[PDB]
Amino acid sequence: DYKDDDDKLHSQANLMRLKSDLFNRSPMYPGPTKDDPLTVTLGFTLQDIVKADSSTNEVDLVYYEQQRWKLNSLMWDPNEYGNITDFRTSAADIWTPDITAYSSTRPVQVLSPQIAVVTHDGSVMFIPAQRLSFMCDPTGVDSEEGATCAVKFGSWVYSGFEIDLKTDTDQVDLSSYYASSKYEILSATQTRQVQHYSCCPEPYIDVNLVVKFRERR
Amino acid sequence: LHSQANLMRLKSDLFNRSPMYPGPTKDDPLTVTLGFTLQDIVKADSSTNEVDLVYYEQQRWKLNSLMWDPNEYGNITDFRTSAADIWTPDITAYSSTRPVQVLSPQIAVVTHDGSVMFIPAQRLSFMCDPTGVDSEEGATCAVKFGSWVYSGFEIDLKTDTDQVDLSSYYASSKYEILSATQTRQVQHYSCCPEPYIDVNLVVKFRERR
Amino acid sequence: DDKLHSQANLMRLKSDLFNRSPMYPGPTKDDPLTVTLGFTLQDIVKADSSTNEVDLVYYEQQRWKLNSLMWDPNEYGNITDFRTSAADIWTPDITAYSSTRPVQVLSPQIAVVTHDGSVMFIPAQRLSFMCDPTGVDSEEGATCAVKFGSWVYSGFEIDLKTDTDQVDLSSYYASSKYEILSATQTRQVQHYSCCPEPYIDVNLVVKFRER
Amino acid sequence: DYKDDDDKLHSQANLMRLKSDLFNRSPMYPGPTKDDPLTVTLGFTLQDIVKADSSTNEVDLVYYEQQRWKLNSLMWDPNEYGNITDFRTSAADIWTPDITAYSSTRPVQVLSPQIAVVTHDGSVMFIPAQRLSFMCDPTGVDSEEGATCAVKFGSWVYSGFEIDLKTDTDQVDLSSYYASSKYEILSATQTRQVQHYSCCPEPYIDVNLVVKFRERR
Amino acid sequence: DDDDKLHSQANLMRLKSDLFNRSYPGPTKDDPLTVTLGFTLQDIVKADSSTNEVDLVYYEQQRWKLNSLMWDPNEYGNITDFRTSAADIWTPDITAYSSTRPVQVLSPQIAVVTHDGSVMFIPAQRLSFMCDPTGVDSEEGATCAVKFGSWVYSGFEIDLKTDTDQVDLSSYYASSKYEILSATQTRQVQHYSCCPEPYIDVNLVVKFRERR
Ligand SMILES: CC1=NCCC[C@]12CCCCC21OCCO1
Ligand SMILES: CC1=NCCC[C@]12CCCCC21OCCO1
Ligand SMILES: CC1=NCCC[C@]12CCCCC21OCCO1
Ligand SMILES: CC1=NCCC[C@]12CCCCC21OCCO1
Ligand SMILES: CC1=NCCC[C@]12CCCCC21OCCO1
Repeated sequence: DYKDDDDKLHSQANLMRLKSDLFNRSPMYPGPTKDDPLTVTLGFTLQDIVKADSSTNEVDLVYYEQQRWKLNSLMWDPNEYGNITDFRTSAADIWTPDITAYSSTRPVQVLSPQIAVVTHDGSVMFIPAQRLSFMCDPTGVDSEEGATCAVKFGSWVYSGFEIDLKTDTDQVDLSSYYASSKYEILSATQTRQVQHYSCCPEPYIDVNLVVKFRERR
Repeated sequence: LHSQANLMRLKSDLFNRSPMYPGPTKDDPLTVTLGFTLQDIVKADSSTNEVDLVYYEQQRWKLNSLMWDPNEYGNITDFRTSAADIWTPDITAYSSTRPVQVLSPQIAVVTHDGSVMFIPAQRLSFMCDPTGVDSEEGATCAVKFGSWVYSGFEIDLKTDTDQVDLSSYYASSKYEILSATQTRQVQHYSCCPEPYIDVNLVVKFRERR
Repeated sequence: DDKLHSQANLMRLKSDLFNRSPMYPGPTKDDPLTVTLGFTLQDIVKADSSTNEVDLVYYEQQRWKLNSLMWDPNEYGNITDFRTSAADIWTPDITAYSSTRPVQVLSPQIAVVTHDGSVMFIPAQRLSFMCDPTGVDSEEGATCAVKFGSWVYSGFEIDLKTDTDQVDLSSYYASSKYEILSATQTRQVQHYSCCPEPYIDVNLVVKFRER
Repeated sequence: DYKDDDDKLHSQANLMRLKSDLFNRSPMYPGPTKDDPLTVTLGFTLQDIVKADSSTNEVDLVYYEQQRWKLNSLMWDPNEYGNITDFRTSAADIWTPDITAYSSTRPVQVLSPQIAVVTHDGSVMFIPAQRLSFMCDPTGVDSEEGATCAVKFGSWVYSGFEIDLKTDTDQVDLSSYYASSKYEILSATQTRQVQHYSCCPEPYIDVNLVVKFRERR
Repeated sequence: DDDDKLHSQANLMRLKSDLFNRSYPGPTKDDPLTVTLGFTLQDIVKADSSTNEVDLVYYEQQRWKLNSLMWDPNEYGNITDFRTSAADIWTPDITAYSSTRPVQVLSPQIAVVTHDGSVMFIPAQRLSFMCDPTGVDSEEGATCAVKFGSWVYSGFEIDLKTDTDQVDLSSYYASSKYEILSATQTRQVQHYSCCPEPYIDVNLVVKFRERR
């Protein structure tokens, strides 16, 4: 009837009003600073090792990367907006961290829509699915001990004074690993590292993804 | 000329004169009907366990904000529009290995009751072991489709049939289809209280001899 | 004077047509449109018998005619036509029905508009499509076919036509790996069980063999 | 010097003013007409034959194409703009000619920034570097006389009544040709042609690039 | 605590607005610019002797300085630098002179601006370029070279320099198929027949062989 449709129009109007208040009526978040640093939580879900090229020492992974962070500027009171407690939004409408693989050999291919979820406490969750080619020698992959490769993920432009990274666990989520992959996973870890480079006095933070794998027999 | 003016006026009223639809919510949910028409298994790569399908995916949904009265617009009952002018659902394959390649123009049909129909043709690479494809029983592969970001409380999926449409399947494909089904599934994940919905596409196929 | 005036007249004409008139929203059942299609086949680049895909290079002449693009040349310094970005105008959504890869566009997206309202648009394309090349290494060669038509409009909104059923082969690459034995382009009226309206396509049929 | 700093500020202000006068304050050039035709000068500099594929009869060239033309609407008096005699601008800010290879088999890949130089007399110079795949039978490439291939370049949509082409020379510039290419160049010419096609009563102009090449020994 | 954070954000938003929304057409003969280049070579991924193309992965440090990007930190809560989209600022059109494919960009297009007006931009890239790998399976290895410079500006508008002639090899992939015997980056001044003005490039010269 009318009243059901009216409720739906009101819920839409509340959401449109909330997004307008947050985005159109506030300068966009200029990113973290030394005085206002930000912690980004990263977690990997490895779906498949698609290919290991021993002629070029490149390996191709398919995974999704959970990214979470929290901004005061994205907070609201649900009671002021019809009890809206979260919403979906284009990743282009918000600031997102510039988390980059440090040893890719090809631009990352994006396999999922660029949409994030924002919650009323200001927390953002963004889960890009990706295919990554990275530097990896697959020697030993046809052996019982398998091959080991590693790739670091972190901000390309922010030091540890502006962006800290963490993981919720050092165990990579392997529960959705493709059971009929050409490669089986012996272990996969994701470990926060504090790095010093000779160029720079400031510390840099990365998450090191280490995968040990071999040919499935 | 009046029919053109009426259509231009209708599109202007819907699009230019209404704040853009922010997507479905718990309070304003949406059902998307999905159906597959499989045209070709182009390639089955046993060196990487990837298979490439060509298909078109019929997507239908309905928005109150896209409704109009035909009598107010010269008895226009529907129109074609760029898919960029409207909200579209983020239906995603859960086990692709490459970005989907779009093979058809990004245009939808909107009807006066607010229903939208959008039929993207696609080439998809997905995770699939083709072992057995050179046998009578063939190989079986599966891939799930659903929203990447919305739970079942915002977007429900359904199919009109569990039979994949094979009436357009390429007769000289390298592979013949033994069966193809499309089935709604309700899943829970430990992170989350809400249900998640997918459609599971299951294809059994073998080398054409 | 004259060259400055011809420029000024053209700028004025384009402004009058584009900036000062609501844009054509496409055809409808009440206001249907004829689109003429013709193919010029330049090259069969590749025939892959491991996947049954063939790659063609061709250009597709598309013609249609709109009242809203008409003008009187006498009101615009005897300008009888002009070139314009295909993004400035409506263009038909003509699609191959059995491609296996996105079409690669090889020419600039520019159309010619004439004072009688006729539009001509000639996109050059590389297309991979479903094709079994069995027989290509024989005297009789192989035969493949691909249908082209609107993706979203029925025969009640867009009627598709050809000026001839002969594909233009006068630009076919003489040192191609493949020679063309015949190439035809034929209008077809199709009924599908989903739908009461007729659908129109042009069926491109190419018979070819190794040179 | 403070005067030196002031001059620099003024030169910047003058250039911004000039670009604003030309671009923001004038209807954009709608292209040539039968009454107001345009001559484009083309020259090719061939850098490399990268690949000659005899399984598909496609050859891949890397070259840059100098394009020059002149518009009355891009003229200014240097004395009105602090003696600015030219400027660099994004090729997206100006009209550029639709010069197209007639027998490419793949979209051209652009290897250089899309920036042109405009001079006060209204002349424009634009030098896109490109990788082109085109139709070419490389039979004979492993012989003393080598293989010969040809590709025509011209407007896709304008006849010779609206766009004329010319070359300053019929010799392709070979002074940048890669000395350790897989292929050596025996000759490379660029020749203006006036062509009649049965479709069309107006004549069409192209520049025919003819390259004779063989495997380097 | 929260107020300080809001103020630091407001100061940065204000600084970016002052610099960008409330004010560079590129260098000119009257207002020339020096760009410093340095290369960090990460991997020789592939050396194709059938086409004489080699593929490198590296990052290229670019540095330059503009008066129009200067500010006083004391007027903006002691902000001494900030990160910004490379689309918000002018960037130099530094181009490889002998690429055979469009460069693939491997890093986000974000730069760091410092209060003295200096900009640092470090694009990571995969480049295919013209290179004969003959001798790569020998002790002396192969040598290839590629020049980088502006595509549209002469030495009257853009000068280049390097901070060192040694390419940074400290990030070179230890299990690459190729080992680096040497890698240098050298400024060159060129005169061409077409043109009276000088042209500047940085010549990257790499000697490499199969890891054995
Ligand atoms: C994090 C980062 N981004 C920009 C360039 C590469 C890198 C990481 C590798 C070493 C140098 C580096 O530069 C500055 C600090 O660290
Ligand atoms: C749709 C989706 N979104 C982001 C994470 C991955 C995935 C898809 C694979 C299974 C878990 C999942 O999450 C919740 C629902 O389904
Ligand atoms: C033109 C078209 N539209 C979108 C779906 C696919 C197709 C073409 C293949 C057969 C069915 C079809 O649908 C209805 C009419 O024709
Ligand atoms: C330049 C051009 N434009 C569009 C189609 C192809 C071509 C070139 C090959 C012959 C015909 C042609 O058309 C008109 C005259 O020239
Ligand atoms: C820098 C540059 N720009 C565009 C064309 C190619 C090149 C570089 C190779 C020699 C000629 C050249 O032009 C002028 C001087 O330098």
